[PDB]
Amino acid sequence: SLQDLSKQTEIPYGTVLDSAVYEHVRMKGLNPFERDSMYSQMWWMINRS
Amino acid sequence: VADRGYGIALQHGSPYRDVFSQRILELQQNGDMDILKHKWWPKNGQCDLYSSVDTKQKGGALDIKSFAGVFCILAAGIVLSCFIAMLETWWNKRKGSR
Repeated sequence: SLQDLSKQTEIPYGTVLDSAVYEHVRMKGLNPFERDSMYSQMWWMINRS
Repeated sequence: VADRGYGIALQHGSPYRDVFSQRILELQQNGDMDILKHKWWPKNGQCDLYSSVDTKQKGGALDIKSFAGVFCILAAGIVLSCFIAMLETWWNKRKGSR
């Protein structure tokens, strides 16, 4: 499940840079009103450096 | 445990009371407030502050330090045998014999 993938420790994950997926994740993780641990810990991993 | 919150205090009946509230709503709705918060509580974390599960270890072999109590019991046995052997080393003179 994505609840696993966004939180599991072993496997790094990401997508195509600047893509509408990358932006879809950013727009969920840094959302003002959606605030879930899930999309946040997605974006923290994805946005590294 | 939300809905508690911080705010500017003013004297009773101050003519500014509605003016600052009006401006604070505009800042809250323009997004101008969100910038300052991202500035001061950035999520560009130099470390992960939130995953409490340290990643590398999920069980692990025993080691000298976790085992050390048994070595300490053995060392106590050694030292007690030394104390006994030194008492014997003195007393066997009085025994004059094996």
